[PDB]
Amino acid sequence: LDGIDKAQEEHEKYHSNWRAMASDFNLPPVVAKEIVASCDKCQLKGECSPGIWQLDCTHLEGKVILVAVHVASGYIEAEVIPAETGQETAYFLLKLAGRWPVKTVHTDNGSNFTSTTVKAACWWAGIKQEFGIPYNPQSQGVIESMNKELKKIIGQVRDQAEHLKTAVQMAVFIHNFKRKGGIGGYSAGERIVDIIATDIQTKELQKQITKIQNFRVYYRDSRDPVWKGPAKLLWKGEGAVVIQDNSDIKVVPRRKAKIIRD
Amino acid sequence: FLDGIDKAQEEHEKYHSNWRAMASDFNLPPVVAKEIVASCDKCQLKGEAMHGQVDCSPGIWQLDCTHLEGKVILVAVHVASGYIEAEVIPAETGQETAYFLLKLAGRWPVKTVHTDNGSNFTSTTVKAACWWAGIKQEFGIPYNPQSQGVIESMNKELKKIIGQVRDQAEHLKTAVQMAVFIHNFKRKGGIGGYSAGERIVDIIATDIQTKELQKQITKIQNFRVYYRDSRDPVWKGPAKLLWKGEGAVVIQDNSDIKVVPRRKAKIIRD
Amino acid sequence: FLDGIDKAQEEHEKYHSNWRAMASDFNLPPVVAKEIVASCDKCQLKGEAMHGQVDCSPGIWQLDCTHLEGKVILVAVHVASGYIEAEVIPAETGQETAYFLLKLAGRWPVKTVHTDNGSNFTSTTVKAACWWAGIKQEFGIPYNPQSQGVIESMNKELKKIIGQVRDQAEHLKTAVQMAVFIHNFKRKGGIGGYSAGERIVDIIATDIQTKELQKQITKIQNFRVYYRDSRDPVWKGPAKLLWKGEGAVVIQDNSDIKVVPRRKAKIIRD
Amino acid sequence: FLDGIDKAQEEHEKYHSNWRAMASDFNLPPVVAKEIVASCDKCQLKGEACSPGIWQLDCTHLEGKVILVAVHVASGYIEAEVIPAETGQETAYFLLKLAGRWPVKTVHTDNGSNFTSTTVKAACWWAGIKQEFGIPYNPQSQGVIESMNKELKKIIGQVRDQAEHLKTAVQMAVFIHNFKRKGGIGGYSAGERIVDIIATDIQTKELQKQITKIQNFRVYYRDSRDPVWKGPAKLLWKGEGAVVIQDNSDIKVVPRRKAKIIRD
Amino acid sequence: NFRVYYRDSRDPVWKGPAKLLWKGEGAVVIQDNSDIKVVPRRKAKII
Amino acid sequence: QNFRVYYRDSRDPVWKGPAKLLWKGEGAVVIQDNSDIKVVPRRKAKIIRDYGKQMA
Amino acid sequence: NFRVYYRDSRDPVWKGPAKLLWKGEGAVVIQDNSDIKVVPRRKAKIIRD
Amino acid sequence: QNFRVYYRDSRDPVWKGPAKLLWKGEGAVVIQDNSDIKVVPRRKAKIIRDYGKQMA
DNA sequence: AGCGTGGGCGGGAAAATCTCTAGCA
DNA sequence: ACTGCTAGAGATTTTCCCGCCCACGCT
DNA sequence: AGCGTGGGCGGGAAAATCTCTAGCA
DNA sequence: ACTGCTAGAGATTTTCCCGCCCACGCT
Ligand SMILES: C[C@@H]1CCO[C@H]2Cn3cc(C(=O)NCc4ccc(F)cc4F)c(=O)c(O)c3C(=O)N12
Ligand SMILES: C[C@@H]1CCO[C@H]2Cn3cc(C(=O)NCc4ccc(F)cc4F)c(=O)c(O)c3C(=O)N12
Ligand SMILES: [Mg+2]
Ligand SMILES: [Mg+2]
Ligand SMILES: [Mg+2]
Ligand SMILES: [Mg+2]
Repeated sequence: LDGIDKAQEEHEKYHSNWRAMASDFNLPPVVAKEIVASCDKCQLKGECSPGIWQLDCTHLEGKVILVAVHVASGYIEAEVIPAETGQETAYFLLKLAGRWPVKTVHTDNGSNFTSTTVKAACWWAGIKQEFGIPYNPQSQGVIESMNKELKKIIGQVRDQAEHLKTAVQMAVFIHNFKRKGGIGGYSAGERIVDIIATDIQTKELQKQITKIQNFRVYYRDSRDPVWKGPAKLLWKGEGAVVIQDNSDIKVVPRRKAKIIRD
Repeated sequence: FLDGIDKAQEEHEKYHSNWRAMASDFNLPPVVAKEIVASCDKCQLKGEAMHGQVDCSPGIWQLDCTHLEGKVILVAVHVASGYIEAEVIPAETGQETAYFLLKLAGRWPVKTVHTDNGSNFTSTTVKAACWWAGIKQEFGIPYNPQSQGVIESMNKELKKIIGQVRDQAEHLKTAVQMAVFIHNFKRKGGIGGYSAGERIVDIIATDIQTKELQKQITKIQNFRVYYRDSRDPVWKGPAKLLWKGEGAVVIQDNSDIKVVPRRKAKIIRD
Repeated sequence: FLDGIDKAQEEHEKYHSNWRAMASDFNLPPVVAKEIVASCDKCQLKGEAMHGQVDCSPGIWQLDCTHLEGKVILVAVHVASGYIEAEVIPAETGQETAYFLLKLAGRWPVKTVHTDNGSNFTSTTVKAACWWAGIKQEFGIPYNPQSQGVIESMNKELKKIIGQVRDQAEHLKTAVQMAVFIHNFKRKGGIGGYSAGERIVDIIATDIQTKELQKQITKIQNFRVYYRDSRDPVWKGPAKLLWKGEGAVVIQDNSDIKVVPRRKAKIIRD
Repeated sequence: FLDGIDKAQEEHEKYHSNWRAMASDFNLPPVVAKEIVASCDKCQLKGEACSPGIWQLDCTHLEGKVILVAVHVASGYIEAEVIPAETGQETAYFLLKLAGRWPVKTVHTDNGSNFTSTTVKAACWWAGIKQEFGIPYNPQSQGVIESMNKELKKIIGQVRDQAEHLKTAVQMAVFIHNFKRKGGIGGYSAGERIVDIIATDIQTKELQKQITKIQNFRVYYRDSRDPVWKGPAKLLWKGEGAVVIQDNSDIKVVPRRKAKIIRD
Repeated sequence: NFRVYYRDSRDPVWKGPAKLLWKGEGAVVIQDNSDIKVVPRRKAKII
Repeated sequence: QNFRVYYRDSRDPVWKGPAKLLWKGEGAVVIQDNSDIKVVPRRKAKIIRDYGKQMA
Repeated sequence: NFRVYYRDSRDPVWKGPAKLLWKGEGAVVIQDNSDIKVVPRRKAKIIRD
Repeated sequence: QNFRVYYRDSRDPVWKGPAKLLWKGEGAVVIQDNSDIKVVPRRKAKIIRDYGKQMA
């Protein structure tokens, strides 16, 4: 656990973030997040939030296909809708919220997507919504070309099924799996689970550190009763707790430490 | 054998006696009493007391149709995690269930289905669809609802939740969607405190991240183990080492996932 | 009141979350989590898990009607022994049940009956007959077959044995009499290898031996214990000595069956 | 304990008290009491041919209605049954009732038309019942059967105003004779003596049941101050350090290490 | 003074709250508003 | 006046014993398993004598 | 080489005997006379011989 | 090589763990609780990585 | 150095208990 | 004021026995 | 004899597990 | 060739904490 000092030179020189110094120096993640928090130059904004989802419409063969996009992984699905009304979109958005943790819905302000039903369902859900604004404008053409590629997949597999929506399900299955490539030749699942798992990791470390920042450490040093503190606890160790008073990383014995309860 | 043994024979003929009664009244060893209870074929007992094991591999997915308010509800559950989806069906016909399964496989890494012998799950349409998607179809013991007990308990659970949240929404499918969302994200506890959404993420992510890791390891690592086992002095091998122990290593010789102590083994570089 | 606590309140209003859910998502102590689970009166749960106690005193007798092949069979069982008597009834009418009960009391020391709330066991003829014989009546929870289930288990046993010996006799009630005879005398095991016929001998014989020995020994033995309790130097008494212990006697002072040590006690001759 | 044997033997010599008295008084095992009551000369009474299943059977037709009355004569218990028609099937049914509740071993009846059908023979063959016809086991209680039936008729004469139907009053009356006719040496009602006789019968037949397996067995024995293996003696009581046996006629105790038990 | 909720037997729903009157080790008698009913401990719950 | 009492305790449907009886009344029974002096209600009691007591 | 008897599904009566074909940890396939059937272990019982 | 496996054995109604994995194929997985080599088939396996490892 | 006996040991029978389940409408 | 319970099947633990054989007493 | 710390203890909160049950038609 | 199981409630054990106080370490 002696990597605490050589993580600091790494984020000073190369400024690699908390994951690299967490995995390399084999540390607890909180000390990596606090060293990259000590970066006076490098920092990352949030809203990043990987719950980004794009909505898009089409009306193919006189039948409505509503297309959702996980923008963070490039995952896309779509569903067949009989009539263009707000209740159908409320049902579909509750479907997406039920399976995946949707928090960001980018769409337009069209008549087919602006009823009060989806507003009531979104108040029941609690989702930040976007209307015409790209979170970042790179994938805006990627969404369009991906929908065109899905129409090409429909043009392939309409002989693979009799009904429309059966071929639609076959096509979204195929784009979930049979379209590969990237750095690993991966399926869409093998990227979307890597997208969603690190989100759970980051929010779990966030909620882990929410409780500790209320708490304080009053500690004394070795060979002296100088009761210093209140330091911030980072990693409560088995014999050596990890704290910091002002800027010094401190491994301190538990007998030499003392914990304020709130 | 004795005259008391033949009288026990007559007593089992007339009354279907217990083994302990015949062993008492004629001073019999218990084995012949057990044989005479086993003798008369009208004296047949109530079977065994041990439940079977429902298979927990991540590639399996349970489905069942259930009924509520006169409507048929299709529920599917990942067996390893209890990630649940449920929906209303128009009619209990196999084509709509095949569409349901195609949605399931299109959204999830589904390899094996495991349902009962209901009428909806026995069409030719689900056979054509599972052959189209390459699904391992499997059915249960023909009238035992125990092998489906995970998804039957989850049918209990979601209907209990529907009992809580039927009031907020008007129609059935609305509150059904609300309920399945509530269970798949908000219901916390169980294995690691998580809801089943985080649990199935853990399952498939660790599945891929471990199997590609061992696939990368086994193409680099290759060591061949001879071994002289116990009760013999021959040095049998070579074997593929699965993992090196500290006092006993684990190998596979030809088919057996076995453990040999390191003093009884011999690891060759190639 | 933290902001996330009222947010957890709105969360349970929308979803009825777990206590562990609000404990995780808002860093809450579990007491307020259990409070907010207890808050929503639509969030009401499956209740408590412990089984009650069916009485085991020799004066009580279970009775119920059961039904088989369109015929109503009245079965009574002694609780502490499992001695069984059963008959075909003409019709499910309380006068015939009173006749069966009077046969039961005329053949057996029956003090208290214990049935469900069936129609036959609620007629005024049964109450007149049990007041004539001086029987204490008692009925159970109006929809719980559990407290009255020790007899239903014997009904299962009885119809299982009827399945064994229905082929021997032509008529139904003939084979029924054969079956109840087989169970009362031939089926051995249970507590000490006994059939129930010698167990009901054993229970009643110990009852009409032990309390008479006790009555003839309490008229002779009469010793009065003044005892100093713990945390108290006062010598309280007198108490009726139940039995002299080796380091702690047992007494009853006013109503309390106390195990008081002999150093803390004082046994006066009278 | 092991020196109470001779002082029980002199009691059975001078006074000839049976095995129950010497068993309970001297706090002995019951098997040495049974062997001492067996070893007497004039204390060897007759066999079984005692019976607790002494059941007299008698029909009557009161008010032109059939009442079959059975008596447990061995301890004076009586019951009865209202019967619609005079046939053998009714008697077979009631005799199977009595055999089902109580261990009916012996039945004493007459050779009348009512009690002598082949269905009764099939029933008692299915139960295994010794049957008598007109013969008393002892002719003492033969008048007691008649006076008990007349006493029950007097009880009916009391309590026919206690009920409306015949068989209801019959059940009330047999209840009353089961309890409301006290007396004897200890004021017992009616069933306390009969459950005493049934409990004692169960105890002595289970002790017979205990000893009937031991008589196959042998125990070759030696003693202290002797490696000689005499015998094979007969085992009385399997002990913890000292075992009670008999070689020829002496009731002895022997250390368990000095024993060798043939298991058949 | 304890709130009680209960499942009435031969039913799947639940009712309550209500007032205990006399607790027993298998079943408790209850006033709901004027409903004096005794209920098993496997089909209820005391707060 | 040593006797055999089979009995159970609350919240457990397994009967235990055989304890020796030490005192009996009408509602409360004092029994003794090995060294405990247990007080058992009458509706939980089982009071017997083995016929195989004649070995002990 | 053992007989088996079985409780049929949704029934209280028992039948048999049948010859074992493949024993499983929850359920066994067997042949009665021409009935190649599988049956759970809680709903059946093998004879020791 | 540092993961955690929940598992159970036959004829037992409870899940156990966490063991550490030692080797995996597809059909059979070997795991290690304290010193054992549990050769658990895939139908009884439960292979995760709990996110409370940040303290461990 | 033969000869004669004993003590625990294991193999096994078997005996007591524990655990667990169908099923009662 | 009331209240699940009970007969059977392996499964497992415990315990005589036996024979025996290796360890130890007699000519 | 004042004064200044220490160690376990108990009282209690609270946290992990046992276990056990309704219920899935 | 196949296979009961899963969420919740006390109940019970177990484990930090704290305060404290009695037991000890210094002016
Ligand atoms: C017409 C009376 C009026 C009152 O209510 C009904 C309904 N009832 C139902 C069952 C029953 O379900 N037995 C199976 C069982 C299931 C579970 C358990 F723990 C115990 C069990 F016995 C009976 O046995 C029974 O006698 C009656 C009855 O008599 N009545
Ligand atoms: C028409 C198909 C054809 C095959 O047979 C029927 C009958 N059946 C019966 C139950 C049932 O008894 N559920 C309660 C339950 C009881 C005990 C248990 F261990 C598990 C449990 F779920 C079902 O759930 C179910 O789905 C069916 C079904 O689908 N079918
Ligand atoms: Mg089903
Ligand atoms: Mg179902
Ligand atoms: Mg009933
Ligand atoms: Mg019933």
